[PDB]
Amino acid sequence: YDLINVLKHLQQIFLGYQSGHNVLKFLTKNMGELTKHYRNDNNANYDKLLQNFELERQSENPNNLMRQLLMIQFDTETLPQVLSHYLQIYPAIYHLKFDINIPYPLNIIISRTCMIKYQIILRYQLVLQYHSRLLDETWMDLNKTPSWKYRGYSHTVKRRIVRATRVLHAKMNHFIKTIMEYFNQNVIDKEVYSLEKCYRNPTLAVAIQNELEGGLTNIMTN
Amino acid sequence: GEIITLQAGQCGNHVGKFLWSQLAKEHAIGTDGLSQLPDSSTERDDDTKPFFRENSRNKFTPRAIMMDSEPSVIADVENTFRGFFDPRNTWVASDGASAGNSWANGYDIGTRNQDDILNKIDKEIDSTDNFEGFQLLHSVAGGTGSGLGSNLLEALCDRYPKKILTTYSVFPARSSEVVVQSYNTILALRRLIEDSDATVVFDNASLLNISGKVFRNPNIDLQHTNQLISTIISSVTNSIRFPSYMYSSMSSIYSTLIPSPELHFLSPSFTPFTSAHKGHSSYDVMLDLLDPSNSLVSTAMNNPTYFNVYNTIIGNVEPRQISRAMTKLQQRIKFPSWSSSAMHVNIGRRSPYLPLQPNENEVSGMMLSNMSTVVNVFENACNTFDKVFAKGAFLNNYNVGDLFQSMQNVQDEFAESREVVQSLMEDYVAAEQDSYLDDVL
Amino acid sequence: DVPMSQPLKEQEVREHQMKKERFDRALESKLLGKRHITY
Ligand SMILES: Nc1nc2c(ncn2[C@@H]2O[C@H](COP(=O)(O)OP(=O)(O)OP(=O)(O)O)[C@@H](O)[C@H]2O)c(=O)[nH]1
Repeated sequence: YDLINVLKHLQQIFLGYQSGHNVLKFLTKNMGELTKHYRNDNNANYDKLLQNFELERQSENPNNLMRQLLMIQFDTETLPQVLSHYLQIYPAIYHLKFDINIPYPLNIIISRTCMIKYQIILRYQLVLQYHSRLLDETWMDLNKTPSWKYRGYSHTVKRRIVRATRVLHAKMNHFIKTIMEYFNQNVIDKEVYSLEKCYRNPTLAVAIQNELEGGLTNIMTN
Repeated sequence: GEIITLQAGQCGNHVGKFLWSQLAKEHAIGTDGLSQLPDSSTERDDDTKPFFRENSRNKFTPRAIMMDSEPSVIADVENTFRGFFDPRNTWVASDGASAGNSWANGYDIGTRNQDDILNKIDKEIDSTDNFEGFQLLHSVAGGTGSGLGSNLLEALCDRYPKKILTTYSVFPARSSEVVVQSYNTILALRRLIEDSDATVVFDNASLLNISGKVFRNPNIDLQHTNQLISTIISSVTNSIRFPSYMYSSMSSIYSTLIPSPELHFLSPSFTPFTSAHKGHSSYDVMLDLLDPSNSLVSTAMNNPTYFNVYNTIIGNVEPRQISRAMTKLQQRIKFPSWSSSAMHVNIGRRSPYLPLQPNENEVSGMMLSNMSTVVNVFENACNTFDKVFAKGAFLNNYNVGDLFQSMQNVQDEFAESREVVQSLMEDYVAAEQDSYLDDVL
Repeated sequence: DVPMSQPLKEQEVREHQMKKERFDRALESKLLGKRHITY
């Protein structure tokens, strides 16, 4: 079964490990669809997004079964809502998620608890990447539109309105990007490296799954 | 997302040859454009799409269009890369060899044959959908090169206002032709203030010195400096050509590096590298990146005022030395009190399909800085221009077209270029003051 | 003598492990309760 390729695929899918390009493309293609589905209600039709997702999955290589069996779904609760459900914390956006139906005999190792952890981490990374994409789009609109760069009429505005919001966007970028790099290097990168180095000459598959769930817990218990 | 490279002048042709060779060696494409990777495994983590077009033959044609007034250099680049580039992506203006090192002749050549270049770039853009911007490779010193660059910059700003346009420009060394070369520069620099969304600066004197330092033979060939520029361009594009999680767009890099469109001139640095042992740790790599003898431009400053700095470390690195060097650099680099002391590091993955560079396992680093050293070279160039202009009226003898019909408009254009670069350097030196952002505080 | 004080590193690693175990057990009880007893 070549478990290494399967774990690499699932890290690419749910952890974005060396797969930021695909998720970034999917976000850029459907920014408007996501915002129109998060501002509307559950009765709003999201079949266009599902068609785009299945088209992207069809354009995916058939060998990547983890991506070929990837299925999308809409939730009734937000991410902080399910976080309050599973963890004792206090919180209509981010109702999307992705799931995999692990078959036999792969389902005996890839249980449903790890799948739920993957869904949670994936929705979290999706939130983070969508916010970074919004910041990038804001910077693009600021640095490309001529009206924003244009100045005149005894401005008093550029230095006060434009410069201020530019500095504020810089602050937001220095916060979001900093925390993203921190979490992806001191948490994501280290856990990925441990997951890579553990399967070297394994002893017990149950031990492998226990190490995987312990890494997921360390990610959660951060 | 796709980016197109623009090679202007013989300098542009040389650096494009070197960069495309480097990228074909990295992405395993070779000089024939065919995939040097086996067809049994299709899993890849790089992105050849924005720089290479893959056909049914699975051949990667470089997404670059060469524009020059000298067909010999382009023909030679084609000869050394037979079967690599597309003959339709070649533009020589069909005017024969180059003639005249003034910006007037180059800009007139650009204006006359603008339709062909527009058709070429439109065909290249229509080949795909997700396009992001262009890459311009030219020397401000070259007259025809600077004229073509300014013409294409005007065309792309009044034609594609949504596509961010960045350029690479190398300022000449302390030599004799500057008395006219600087002319072209400031003219190009004029457009660089108006339409250029981003610009990476280079100084030929510092480049030659650093090459003579790293190379054993002090007789530095221009092709060696072209190799250095190809290495720095491949390094800054490593996050784009090899994105994993964080950086997947040049827009993000210019976000974290360019705070405002008025300040879009960045100084590069890259160390250590060859062009075979490891003796520079990531901490050492970064402290050398700070060192002036590792920057690709003449610093000529005791303590430059850094505004926004961002670096990419290539190699397998532990975050401990990262944090130590970050703390030391914050203790070393000064930031204005009105701006942020932002320092960002990108871990650039190594290509497994690239032949191993000399000094293996030697971690390296590139850094892009926005400081008052770029304006120092700008002031040198503008002072040379002012001297050679207010002291001698000889530029009224080498002009073409609208510039040759009357030299008073040429004098007015040069004075306006001087005025706009003066306003630019004044904005820069004011940004060094905390009172720059006083309008809000 | 006097009763020896409980070690600092000991109580630190113990509180860390206990927090981790509480979280893990809450998450496991939240995930369908694989533990069962039948007749
Ligand atoms: N580093 C480097 N710089 C070059 C190279 N070739 C040209 N240049 C730059 O180009 C300047 C000289 O101008 P030219 O390259 O001849 O450009 P031009 O004056 O328009 O003449 P043509 O290119 O023939 O049209 C020098 O100051 C260099 O900075 C090169 O191979 N390496």
